[PDB]
Amino acid sequence: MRHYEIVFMVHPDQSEQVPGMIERYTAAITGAEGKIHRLEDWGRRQLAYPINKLHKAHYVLMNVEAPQEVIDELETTFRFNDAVIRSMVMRTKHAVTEAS
Amino acid sequence: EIDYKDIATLKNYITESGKIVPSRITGTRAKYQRQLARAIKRARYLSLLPYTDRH
Amino acid sequence: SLSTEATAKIVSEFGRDANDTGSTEVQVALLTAQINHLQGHFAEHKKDHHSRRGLLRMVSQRRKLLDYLKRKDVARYTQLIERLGLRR
Amino acid sequence: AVVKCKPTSPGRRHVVKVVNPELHKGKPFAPLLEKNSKSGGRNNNGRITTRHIGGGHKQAYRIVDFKRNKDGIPAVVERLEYDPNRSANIALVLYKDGERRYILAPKGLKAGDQIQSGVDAAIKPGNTLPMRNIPVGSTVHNVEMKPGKGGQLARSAGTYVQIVARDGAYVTLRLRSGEMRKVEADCRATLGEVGNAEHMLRVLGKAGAARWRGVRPTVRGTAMNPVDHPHGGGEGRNFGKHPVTPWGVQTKGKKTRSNKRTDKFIVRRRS
Amino acid sequence: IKVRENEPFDVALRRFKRSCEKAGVLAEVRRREFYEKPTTERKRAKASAVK
RNA sequence: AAGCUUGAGUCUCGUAGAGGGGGGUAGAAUUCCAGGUGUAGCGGUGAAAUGCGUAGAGAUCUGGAGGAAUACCGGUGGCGAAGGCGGCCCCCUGGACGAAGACUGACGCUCAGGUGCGAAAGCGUGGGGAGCAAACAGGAUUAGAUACCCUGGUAGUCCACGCCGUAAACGAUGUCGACUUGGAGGUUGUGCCCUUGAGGCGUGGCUUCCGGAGCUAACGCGUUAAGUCGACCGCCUGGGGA
RNA sequence: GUUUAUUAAAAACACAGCACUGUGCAAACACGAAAGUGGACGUAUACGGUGUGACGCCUGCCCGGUGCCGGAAGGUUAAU
Repeated sequence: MRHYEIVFMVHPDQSEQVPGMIERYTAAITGAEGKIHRLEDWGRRQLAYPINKLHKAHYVLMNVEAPQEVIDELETTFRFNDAVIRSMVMRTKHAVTEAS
Repeated sequence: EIDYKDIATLKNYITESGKIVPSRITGTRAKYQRQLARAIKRARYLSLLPYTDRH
Repeated sequence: SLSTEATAKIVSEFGRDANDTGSTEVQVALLTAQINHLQGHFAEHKKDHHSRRGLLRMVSQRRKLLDYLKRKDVARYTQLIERLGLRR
Repeated sequence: AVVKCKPTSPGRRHVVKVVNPELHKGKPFAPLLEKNSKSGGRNNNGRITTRHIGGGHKQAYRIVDFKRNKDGIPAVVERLEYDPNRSANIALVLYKDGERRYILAPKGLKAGDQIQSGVDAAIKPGNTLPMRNIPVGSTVHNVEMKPGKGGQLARSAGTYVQIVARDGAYVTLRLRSGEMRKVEADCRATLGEVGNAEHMLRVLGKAGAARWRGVRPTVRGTAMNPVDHPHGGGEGRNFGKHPVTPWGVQTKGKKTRSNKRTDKFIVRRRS
Repeated sequence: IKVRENEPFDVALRRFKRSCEKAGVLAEVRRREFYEKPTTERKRAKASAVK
């Protein structure tokens, strides 16, 4: 398996739907043989380039150790509600587990 | 180094107009200047910096 | 190069007769175990324009070991070309 | 696949066919078969209404279930078959209840693989999941121009059609005709693609090879007498007029669309 | 640090010294090795300050 | 015939970049789609038309969409056999390079024929047309202007691809082997350092630019040789005409 | 292949191929006092039409006339 940060911007107004979306996404990724290292979301976060016409985002991170055979098939889970774009999996650049 | 997407660092290597500063005004070796340019270009694809300050 | 979990499955098969496993019988069996990997590879995305150059590098490496073995021992040669997917 | 014939014996030289070994050829499922009677290019009012028609070799019709009456039923694709009636070919659907229907042959040509129906179905190809549940950017085929009206719009061979945009309780798609069209999104479509796509590469090669296909030769308007077509023969190389159909319509540039009922569904033309 | 002003602005401020075309990027490229070989006559750096 | 381990190939370990392959994807400007704010200009030349234009052209803006090329970085840069290849992400994937040991035990080098590979333009089967534009039109400049300017515009460029083998395919260096003199500079392995360094020094690969011997008529080549010297395969012996 | 049954048997017509074009589906188009049909149990690689004539070389100019495509300011102008 390989390490992936899997961090997506999310529309800033979805900040209280995020806990249910990340439940729905994590409920597919453990059967896909992924191990969770760090699972985070911020809110009140900003951009310098607009996405969905906004300079504002929530940010959601699902940093995992996962099979390389399912990392584009991951899109089938993002299309399972189709409310989020660009998973940005980011293969092996940095890693933190829980907080360390 | 230590998670490259640090916009406070990347803003120290660009002009007021957002242009990449030439290696001679930072004393930077070309080995690092090309990787710093890659980091600044990637930061546009992270939405942390505009592609031009004009937009 | 081939992994220690895979080389050990081939050396026990092409190195039965003698304790020293240095024969080109083993060297071409270990090569076929890596040509199997670069031949597939192809599918997914069977079409190619450069990676098959590494396959035609293995063609020479295969042809050389067979010429060397045919010069070495006619019995160990004729027995080997019947135990692999060689010459159609 | 596509094949040319060898120039051995006179007349074979130019003949090009479409061929496919991945698709079956034989007799149709008899409960979905009828002979489908000819009109002869004539109607109940005793006159010709069609041209280039008559004769041909023996042919029946394979009944495709374009207008559907129920939802929710699990199925499997039992056959992938050739169909002389359509360029898109045909596939046999077997529902768990012991019921069979025909559909247009999907681009993947795969048999013995399950498909689900209704709004509970997974967001997967070939499922009977209507456009209100599907992501924008998906491929649909036989897109159902108006809901409940069944399979029409973009159903001939090589079609896929992609959903381009959302417009509230509607979705908009793009056509190879240069048209971009809005639909009421309760439309089912085939949630996938259709096969063949090689049918424009065919070359008939012979002057008789349309005759066994129910086609009859049709004389040029300026070669027949002036009493039957507004052209009318001369006098060598005469013409001296603006070119028209046998019924006076100018053959080029002159437009004939006159519907004016549903313009609000058409977003762009000649795109 | 030539322009640096954002928001309100007056007069020209286009014509500056140092960086872009001489001192010490762009122009003079026909001199080639004059950009490296003269060392301490044309190059201050050396580390310990601003690389 | 038989050794020998040095050539060669195999192996232990890994990295940067436009090397290759399959998919996912985005914006400026532009055009189309659908519309507003507003009025004689637009655009451009030494000077000016045509054209778009009051029927609202240009300017400006909201919503949507297409396609090429992927600005800056970008050049004392990388990767590569040549042509070349850049844009962001993922999966697959070729080739290079080094130290202490391991393995075969001359297994190697080159190579008539043989099998392979285009920057472009073109053609062929089928698509596609925003940007640009041969051809051709309109208007100018002028002796004329078959050119530049300027209003348009087909083929082509793009793509699924196929054929060809085209060129300044010119960084003019066929492929292998080996000996020799210094410096300024960068990168990548690999091994060290009495590391008071904000680093230093050995030793391989790549590698820019000067420079000593020697060779050439001369430029210069200059340890990555045009010096020195073995192995293999092609080419040369006036031009016009070819 | 087709033909003027008894003066023409063909280079004409048809025809593989081609361009240009109409047609978004209750298609365009055709029949016709108008329904209901035919197009089609087809749906843009589907259907209509014109001419030229398979295959290889290919295929320029003139928008004045007339028609078609498109455009709406200004003027002529009927019923009312």
